Amino acid sequence: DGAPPIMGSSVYITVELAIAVLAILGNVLVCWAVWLNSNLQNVTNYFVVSLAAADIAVGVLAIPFAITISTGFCAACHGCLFIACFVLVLTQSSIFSLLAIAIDRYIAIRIPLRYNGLVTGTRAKGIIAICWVLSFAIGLTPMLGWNNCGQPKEGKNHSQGCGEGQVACLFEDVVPMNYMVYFNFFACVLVPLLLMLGVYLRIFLAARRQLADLEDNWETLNDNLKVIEKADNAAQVKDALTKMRAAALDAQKADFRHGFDILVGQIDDALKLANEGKVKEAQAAAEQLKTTRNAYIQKYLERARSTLQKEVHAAKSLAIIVGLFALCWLPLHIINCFTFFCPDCSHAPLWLMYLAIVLSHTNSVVNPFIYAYRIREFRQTFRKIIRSHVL
Ligand SMILES: Nc1nc(NCCc2ccc(O)cc2)nc2nc(-c3ccco3)nn12
Repeated sequence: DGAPPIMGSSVYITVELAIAVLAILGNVLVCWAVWLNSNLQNVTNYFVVSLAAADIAVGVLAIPFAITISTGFCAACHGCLFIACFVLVLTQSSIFSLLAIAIDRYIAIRIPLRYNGLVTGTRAKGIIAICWVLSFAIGLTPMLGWNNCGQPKEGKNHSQGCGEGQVACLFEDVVPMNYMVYFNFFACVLVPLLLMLGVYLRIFLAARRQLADLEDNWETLNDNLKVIEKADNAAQVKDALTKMRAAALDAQKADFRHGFDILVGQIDDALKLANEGKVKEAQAAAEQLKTTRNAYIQKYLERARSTLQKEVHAAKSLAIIVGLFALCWLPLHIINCFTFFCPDCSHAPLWLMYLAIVLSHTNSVVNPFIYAYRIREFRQTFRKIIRSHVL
C-alpha cells in the first residue's frame, strides 16, 4: 500500500492548467495579430489561424477532457469515447493544416507565376473547412463501431461503482490500440509527416536549383564578356555573344523590362557587327554591356537572390513547426506501438504516460514563440498589440 495517487494528480492537474493558460494566450495573440495586420492576411497565414484555432481548442476543451478522463469516472461508453477522441480530431486538423502550409509554399516557390491564379482565399476557406470535417471523421472514427464498448472491463466497472451499462472511462479500455497504431499513427499521422518532409525537401531543392540556374546565367554573361575581350576572331565573338544572349533572356525569367531590353539590344547590335566581319567594333560595342549590367542586371539578380533567401527562411520557420509537432507527439505513438506490438514487455509507467501526454499538450504553446522568433512581421505585430491594449 503505497503513495496516495492524488498527490501526483495535484501536480498533473496544475501542470495541465498552466499549459492551457499558455496555449490560450499565445494562440489568441496569433489570431489577433492576423486579424488586425493586413500584411498577415494571405492564404499562407489562414492555415496558421486554423492551427492556432486547434491549439486554442486544446487549451479550452482537450485539456479539461484529459483532466476528466484521467479520473476513471463512471459514464456511458460512447460519451467516454467522444471525450477521449476529441483531441484526435484536433490533432488531425493540425496535421492537415501543416500539410496545407507545406503545399502552399511549394506551389508558391515552383510556380509563383500562376500562384495567385491557383491559390485564393475562397478555395483556401473551402480547403480548411474540408480539413476540419475530415479531421472529425478521422478522430471520431472509433464512435462508429470501432470501439470496445462491447468488450467492457467487468472488474473495473464494478470496482469504481458504475451504473448498469456505464463503464469506467480510461483510454486503453475503450479506445482500441490497433486503431491508434495502424489507423491513426501509421496512416493518418506518420504518412502525412513523411509527405511534409518530401515536400519541404523539394522546396529547398527548387530554391537551390533556381539560385544555381541564375548563377550559371550570370556567370555565362560575364564569362562570355571576358571571352570577347580575349578572343581574336569574329566567329568566336559571335559564338560567345549568342550564348550570352541565351543566358541573358534565360536570367530574364526570374518595371524591370527596361534593363534586360537594353542588354539584349546591345547583344543584338554586337551580333550584327560580328556577323559583318567587324571584330573590334563588336569588342568595343560589347564593352558597354557591363554598364547595363552594373545598373540593372546586378541589381535584379541581387534582388532575386534576396527573395529566394526570404522564401527559404520562411520555409525553414514553417518546417520547424512540423519538427516540434513530431517531437511532441511521437513519444505517445511510440508508447502505443510498444503497448500494441509487445505482449512480453512491461507497460510503460503511469508517470511516463502522463509525462508524454503533457509533452503532446505542450505543442499548442510553441508555435507563437516560433513565429515571434523567426518572422519579423508576426513579431512586430505582437509587439504593437503588447504595446497597444496591454503594455
Ligand atoms: N496510451 C495512452 N494512455 C492514456 N491514458 C491512460 C493510460 C493508462 C494506462 C494504464 C492504466 O491502468 C490506466 C491508464 N492516454 C493516451 N493518449 C494517447 C495519445 C494521444 C494522442 C496519441 O496517443 N495515448 N494514450
